[PDB]
Amino acid sequence: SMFNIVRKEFQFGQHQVVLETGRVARQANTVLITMGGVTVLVAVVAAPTAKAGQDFFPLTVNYQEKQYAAGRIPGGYGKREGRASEAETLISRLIDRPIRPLFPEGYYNEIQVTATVVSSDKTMEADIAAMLGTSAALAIAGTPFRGPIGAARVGLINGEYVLNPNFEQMAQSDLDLVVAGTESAVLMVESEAKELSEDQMLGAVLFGHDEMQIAIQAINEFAAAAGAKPSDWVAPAHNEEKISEAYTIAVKQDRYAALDALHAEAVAQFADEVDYLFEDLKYRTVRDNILSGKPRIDGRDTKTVRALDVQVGVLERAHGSALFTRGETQALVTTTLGNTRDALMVDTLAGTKTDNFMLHYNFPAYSVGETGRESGPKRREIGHGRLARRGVQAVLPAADRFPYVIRIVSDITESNGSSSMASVCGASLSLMDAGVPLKAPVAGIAMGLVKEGERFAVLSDILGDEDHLGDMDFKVAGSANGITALQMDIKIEGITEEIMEVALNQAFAGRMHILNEMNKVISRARPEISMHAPTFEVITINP
Amino acid sequence: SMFNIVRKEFQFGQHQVVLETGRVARQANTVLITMGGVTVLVAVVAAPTAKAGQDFFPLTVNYQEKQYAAGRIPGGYGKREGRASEAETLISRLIDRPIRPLFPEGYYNEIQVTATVVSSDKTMEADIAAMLGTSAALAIAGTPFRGPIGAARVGLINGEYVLNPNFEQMAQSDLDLVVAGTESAVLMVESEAKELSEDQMLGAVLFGHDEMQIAIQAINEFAAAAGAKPSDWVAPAHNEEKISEAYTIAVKQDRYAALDALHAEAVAQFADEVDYLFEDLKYRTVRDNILSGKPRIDGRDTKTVRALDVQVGVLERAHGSALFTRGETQALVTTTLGNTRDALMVDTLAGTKTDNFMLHYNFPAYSVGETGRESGPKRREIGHGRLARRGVQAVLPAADRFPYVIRIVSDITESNGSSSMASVCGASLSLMDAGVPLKAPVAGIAMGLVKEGERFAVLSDILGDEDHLGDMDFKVAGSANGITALQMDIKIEGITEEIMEVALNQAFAGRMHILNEMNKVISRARPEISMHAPTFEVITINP
Amino acid sequence: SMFNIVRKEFQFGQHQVVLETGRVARQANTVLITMGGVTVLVAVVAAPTAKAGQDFFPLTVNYQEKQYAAGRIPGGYGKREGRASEAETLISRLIDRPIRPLFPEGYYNEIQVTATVVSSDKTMEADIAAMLGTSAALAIAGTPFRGPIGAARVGLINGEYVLNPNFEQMAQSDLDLVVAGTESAVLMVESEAKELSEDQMLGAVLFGHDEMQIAIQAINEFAAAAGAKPSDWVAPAHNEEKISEAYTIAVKQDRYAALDALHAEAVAQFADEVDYLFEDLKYRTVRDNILSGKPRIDGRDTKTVRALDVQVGVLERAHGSALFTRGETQALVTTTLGNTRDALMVDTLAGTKTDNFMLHYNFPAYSVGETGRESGPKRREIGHGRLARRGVQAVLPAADRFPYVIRIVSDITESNGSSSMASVCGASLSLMDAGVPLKAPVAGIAMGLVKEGERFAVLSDILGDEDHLGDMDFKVAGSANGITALQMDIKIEGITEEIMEVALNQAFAGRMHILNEMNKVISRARPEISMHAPTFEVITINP
Repeated sequence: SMFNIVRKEFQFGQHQVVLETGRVARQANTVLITMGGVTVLVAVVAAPTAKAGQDFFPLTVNYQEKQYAAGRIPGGYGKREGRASEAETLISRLIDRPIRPLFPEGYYNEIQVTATVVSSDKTMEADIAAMLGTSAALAIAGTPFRGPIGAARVGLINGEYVLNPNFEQMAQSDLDLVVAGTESAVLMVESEAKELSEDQMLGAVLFGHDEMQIAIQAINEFAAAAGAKPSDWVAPAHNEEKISEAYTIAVKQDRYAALDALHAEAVAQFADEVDYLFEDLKYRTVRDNILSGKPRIDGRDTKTVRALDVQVGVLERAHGSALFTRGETQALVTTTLGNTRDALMVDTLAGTKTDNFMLHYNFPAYSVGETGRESGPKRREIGHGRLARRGVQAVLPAADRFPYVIRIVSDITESNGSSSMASVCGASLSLMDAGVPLKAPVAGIAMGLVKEGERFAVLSDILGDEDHLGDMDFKVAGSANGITALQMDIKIEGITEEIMEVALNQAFAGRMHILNEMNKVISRARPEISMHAPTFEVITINP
Repeated sequence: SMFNIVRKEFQFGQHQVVLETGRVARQANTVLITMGGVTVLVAVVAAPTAKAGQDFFPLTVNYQEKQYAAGRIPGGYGKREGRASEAETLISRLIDRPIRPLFPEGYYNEIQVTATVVSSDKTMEADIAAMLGTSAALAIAGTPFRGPIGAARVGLINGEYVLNPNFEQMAQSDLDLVVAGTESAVLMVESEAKELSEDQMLGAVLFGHDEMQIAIQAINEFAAAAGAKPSDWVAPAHNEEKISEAYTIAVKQDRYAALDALHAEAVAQFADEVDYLFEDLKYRTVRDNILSGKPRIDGRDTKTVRALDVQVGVLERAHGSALFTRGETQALVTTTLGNTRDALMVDTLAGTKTDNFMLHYNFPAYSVGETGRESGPKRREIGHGRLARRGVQAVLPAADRFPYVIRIVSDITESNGSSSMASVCGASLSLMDAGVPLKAPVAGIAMGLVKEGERFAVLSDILGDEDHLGDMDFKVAGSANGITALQMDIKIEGITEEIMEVALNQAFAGRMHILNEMNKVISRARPEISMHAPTFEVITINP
Repeated sequence: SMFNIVRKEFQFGQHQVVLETGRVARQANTVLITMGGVTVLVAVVAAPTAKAGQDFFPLTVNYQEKQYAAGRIPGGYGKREGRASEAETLISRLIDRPIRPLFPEGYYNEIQVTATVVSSDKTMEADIAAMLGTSAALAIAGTPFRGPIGAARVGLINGEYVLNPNFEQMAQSDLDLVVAGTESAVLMVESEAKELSEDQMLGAVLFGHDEMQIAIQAINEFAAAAGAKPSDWVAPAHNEEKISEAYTIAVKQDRYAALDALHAEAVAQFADEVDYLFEDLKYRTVRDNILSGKPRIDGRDTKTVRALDVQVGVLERAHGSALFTRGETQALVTTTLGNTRDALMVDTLAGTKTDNFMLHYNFPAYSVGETGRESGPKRREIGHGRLARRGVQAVLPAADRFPYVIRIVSDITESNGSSSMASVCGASLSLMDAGVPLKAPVAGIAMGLVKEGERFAVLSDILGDEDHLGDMDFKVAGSANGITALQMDIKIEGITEEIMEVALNQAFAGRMHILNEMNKVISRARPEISMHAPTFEVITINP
C-alpha cells in the first residue's frame, strides 16, 4: 500500500470512535474521524512561519456539512452548497473558541481548520465529532498548540446527565450543553437550559470535563503513533527597557481619548515594540487594580451592576418594543408577530426544519462610536443572537397555545459590555409588551474573573475594557426559577469547581437585581396582543 | 434619570415633528425624529481626525427600513433584511447629495450616516423624515458641516403645490418633487412630473425651499439646546509657490493623454501638494475660459448641443432597439415586452409592490475607455436609471390600454456627459420601435452653470470635463408639452430664481433641438408590436 | 455621418459573418460581429502602460448574454442579469485560454475583454462569434498581441465533420469540439465525444484549424482597413549577470521547501530581477533534464504513470463513493441519486433548461497544503468540473432507462497534477458504487509536451511542476472503446499532426493502464442502487 495509515479506536460513552490519518489529504494535517453515524474530515494547515508584520494570531475555522453526506442533493441554488449556513457558522465558532487561547502568546503563524461532514446517518449532531477531529488534527500538526482538547455534549434526562445524546434523546432533555477542555481545565461552555439551578449547571460542566478525558488520552496516543513530537518553538523576547490616572476616567469615550493620546505621547518619545509594550502596560495596570481591591475603572466594586433604565412601548408600530440600558450598553429590541407564511425554514442533514421563533442581532459600528463597512451578518453577530435566543427559549409559550410566528430583533444602539445579555432582557421586555405570554421574565448578566496565583476576583456586569483583560468571561441568563443559558470562555489554569461555584452565585444576585428592575416596568405579558398584530380567527374572509 | 434628553417639537405643514437626542445611541451623534406616522433613528459618526494620506472626503450614508417598523417579518431570505434594496439605495442618495457639498474643501475626516426607519404606519414615504434627521444629527456632531439643511416633498394637486404629501395625496398629484436646501440656497432637486411647464417646475422648487425654512430654524434651536457650538476647524494652507493649450484639444481621449502627460512633466519638475495644486490649475483654467466668453473645450458656444445621430431597429431580435449618440455619449437602449409573469415585484413597508415598468442602467468601464472590476449595480447606476425612468414615466401607456410588462435596458457604450439623458432619448426611441404607443416622445439634456460673483454662464449639453467644474449641474427631460423629470445639484450661493429661470429656458431649447432630431427618424410608435414579441390573444392553447 | 464605419463581410461555412467598428463604443477597441442569428459586441481596453510593480499579465475576459438579445425579461432577481452564470463563465474561459499565451513574455499591461451578446435567434451557441469578435477587437487595439486567432466548433454527423453546427445539428452529433488557433498553430481544444477514436479526434482538430483560416484572413483584412499597424513594443532586457540537486527530491512538500530555501539564499546573496531570474533558472533546469533523457523530478521516465490506489464505498451514507489516488493527486468523489425535484434548472437564451446530471468540483487550499480565503466556485473550478463532466457524459445511462437525478461531487483532497482527470476516474468509480449502470468505465490522464527545435518529449501523468514548464498540456478521458473528452492548450509553434498523433497514442496507453487498475476493484455497476437511495416505485403512499 502507498499509504502509511495510523488508526486509533476507542469507545466514547455510547459511541465507537475511530481516528485515522495517512490515507486522505496527506498534504495537510488531516484526520478522518467516525463517531457513531457521523464521519468528519478535518484538515489543518499551519503556515511554517509568521508573516512579516503580523501582530495578531490569524486563525480561521470553516465547518461544512455536505448534503451528499446524507444522500441529499442541495436545494435550489444551482444545487450547490453555497455559503456557510447559520448553523454551520455556529459550529465553526464552537471549534474556534476553545482552540484559539491554546496557542501561546506571540504565535502569529496562520492556521486554517477545514472540517467537512462527509457522512451522517442523521441521528445526532456532528459538532462533537468535528471538535474531536480538530483536536486530533492539531495534535499531529507540529505547532505549539497546547492540546489536545476534548469535547462533549451533556444533556439532562430524568434528573441524570447524559453524555453525547442523539436527536431522539435530546427531545426529552432539559439541557443542551457543550463543553470543551484540556486534560486539566474547562475552556468553553455553550448551553441552553430549562430553568436549571446553578448547582445543576455546574455539575453538567464537570460531568462533561470528566467524561471527555478518555477521548483526550486517545488523541494523545493517536498523535504519538502518528509520530507527533513536542514543539521546539520558543516565543521571542521583548525589549526589556502614573498609568492608573487615565483608567479613573469613567466615561468610555473620554477614557479612550485620554488613553489614545497617551499612546501618541509614547510613540513620539520612544514601532511594533512600542505598540506591543504599550498595550501590556495597560493590561498589567487594570488587572492589579482589581486584584488589589481598588475601585474599578468606573468606580464600582466587584459586585455592583451598572445603572439601569427600562422602557417598553417605545415604537408606535412595532408589535412589541423595549429600550434596555445598562450603563453604556443599550439594546432596542422588538417583537413581531406573524402567520405560518413567516416561519423560518432551513435545510439540515435531517430534513427541512421549520422554526416558529427567530432572533436576529445587529451590532452597527455607531454603537461604539465608530465607522464600519456594510456587510452581512457576522460570525459574532450570529453567535450573540443565538446565545440570547438560548436565554429566551425555555420561557416561550408552546406553539399550540400561542400559534404565532415570533421574530425578535435586537438592535445594539450602544455597546460597552455584553450587548448579548442586554438583548436577553430587551427580548423578555418586548415579548411581554407584544402580549406574548411568557412562563417567566428572563434577564442576563456578563461576568468576568481575574486570577493571579491564589488571588482572584469575580466581576459583575463587566465593562468593555474588563472583557479584554479577564482570564475567564462568562454569561448567565435566566428567570427567577433558574438558568436558561450559560456561556463560558476560560483562558487559564486552576479555576476550580469551588471557584466557579462562587462566580455563578455572584452572577445569580446580579441577574436577580436586573430582573427586579425590569419587573417595576412590566412583569407579565399584556392581556392582549398588539392592536397592529394580525388576528387569529376561526373564520377569515378574503375579499 | 440617567439620560439628559433634549426635545424639540414643531409643526411642519400638516405633520407634527419631534426631534430627540440624549436617550438612544449616546455613543454617536444620534437623533430620533418622528414625523407623522414615521419614526427614524439617524446616527452620525465623525472621525476626530483625517487619515494620514486621505485626499478626498470619505462620506457614506446607509439608509434602511426595518420590516419590524410596520409589524412585518422580512420575506424568504432567512427572514433577514439582507442588502439594501434599490428603493433604500435611492433614499441614501437623496440624503448624501445635499450634505456632501456642505463640508468645506479640504475636510477629509470620515463621516458615516446610519438612518434606520424604526416605525411607520405606512401612510407616507420616510425619506423627508430621514433627511431632517440627518440634518439634525449633523447639527450636533461638532463638524464644520455648513448646515442645517431642510427637506420637503412638493406635489401638485388641483393646480396647487402641496407640502409633504402622503401616499393617498400622491395618487392625485401631477408632481413628485423632493428638494433640499439650506437657509439661503437650494441644493438638490429630484423630481418626476406629468409634462409640467418650466414655470410650474421652478415654482415647486421655490415653494419647497420656502416651506422648509420652519424646519431649518427648528433644527437650529434644537442643536443649540443640545449644546452644539461653532466649529473651530480651519482649512490648512497650501504651498504658495500656457495652460489653455491642452484644453483646446477636442477629442476626449487625446485631451486627457495630453493633460496626463503634462502632469508627469510637472511631477518630474517639482507629492500630494503637486497633485492638489495641479488639479486646481486645470480647474481655474477651464472656468475662466467659459466666463470670459471663449469657446468651450470642444469649440462650442454656451448654447450649442453636440452633433447627434439617431438609429432605431439596430438589433435584429430585440423587441425594440435604438442607438442614440450625442457627441461622445452613446446609449444602446432596448425595450422588451413580457406577460404578467415578468413583472417586477418588490417588498415595501406598505406591502408587496408589482410594477409593470422597469428601467435598468449599465455603465461599463469600457464606455470611458477604462478597465474596471466586475460587480453588481452601483449606487450611481441605480440613481441614473431611476432618473431616466422618471423622464419616461408620464408618457407610458396605461396598463389597461397596453397590457404588457415593459423592461428597458440602457447600455452606455460611450460616456462624455450625462449618459442618463442619452438613456431617456434612447428609451423613447426604442419604445416606439417596439410599437409601444407613447403619449409623446421625450428627450433629455444635461446642463451646467458656472458663476463668479455676478458673472455667470449656462452651459448646454455639458462635457464630462464641464461636469467636474460646474457650480450647478441640472438635468431636464420632457416632451414638447412639458417637463417629465428635473434633477439639480447646486454647490454655491446666490443662484436666484431669475437665474434658474434663464437656465431652464436655455435647457428647453436644447431638449427641443434633440427631440426634433429624434423625430426625423421616428415620431410615433410602429403600428404593430415586434413580430418577436409574445402576442396577447383572447384564446391561447397550450400543447 | 459622424461615424467612420469599417465593415468586413465574408462567408464562414454556412453562416454570413459581418465585422463592424467605428459606430458603437468608439472609446474602446470595439467590434460588433454578426454570425448567422447571433450578434455580439466585443470591447477591448488596453492600458497604455504597465503598472509600477506589475510582474504578471493582468487579463480578464467577461462574457455576458443579455436576456433582451432574445426578447426575454430576466427571471426573478429584481429582473436583473446578476452575476455570470456558469455557462457564461465557461465561455469566458473559452475566449481567455487561446488569447492569453499570445501576448509576449514581459507584457504586463492590463487588458479587459467585454463580450456581450446583444441579439440571438436561439438557433446556435454564441461562443464562436464571441471568440471571433474578441480576435477582431484585439487586432485593432494596437497591442503586441500575436493574432489574429480563429475559432470553430466541429461536430460529427454521419461520420463527417461539420463546421459550426447549430443546436438542431448538434442533436445528431457524436462530437462537440471547439478549437482556436492562429494562422500557423492550434492553441486550444475543448471537446466532448461519444467514445471516438484518437484518429477521429485529431482529424476534428485539424478540420477546424483548416476551416477557420478564411476567418483569420478576413480579420486580417478588416484590421488593415481599420488602420491597424504593427506593434513597436519591445520587451525590456534583463540583468545579464548545481540547480539539478533540488529537483531530485521526489516528495513535493520537501522539494518546494528546499527550493524556497534556495530562493531565500539567493535573495540574501544578490529585488524583482532576482525573482524573475530565479524562476527562469528553475524553468531552464527542469526542461533540459526532460529533453536530455534524464529521469523526471520523481524518478519516472516519460511514459510511466504514478502509483495508483482505488477504493470504493469509503463513505457509509453516500449513495456511491470512491477514493482515487494517483501519486499525490487525490479525489474523494461521491454520487447522489434524487427525484425530479432535485434536477438542475438554468435559464438560457433558448429557454429554461432542465439537466438530470450535474458534476460539482471543489478545490480547497488544504489540497496543496495551503491556506486560502473562503469564496464561491472559481472560474477554474467551474472549468475543471465541466471537463470531468464531459469525460463522463457519453457513458451515462439514458434517463428513460435510469430515471434518477444524478449529482456527482469531486472533493480534491490532494493535488499534484490534474485533479480533473482524477475526478473523471472517481466519478466513474462512484457511479458504479451507487449502482448507476454505465455503458463502460472511463478514466482520464493529463499529459505534457516539452519541445525545443526538433527535440521533443511527451510526458505521461504530469506533475504539478511539469504543468508549469510544458509547452503543450493536454488531457484525454475515455473508455476502452474511445475518447469521451479531449482538452488541449498549446503555447508554441510547430506541433505537427504527426507529433500530436504520437502524443495521443502515448495518452491512450496511460488511460488504459489507469482503467485496468480501476477494474481490479469494480468493473460494473452494483446490481442494486444504494440501500439509502430513494426508491422508484409504481405505487407510492404519503402518510
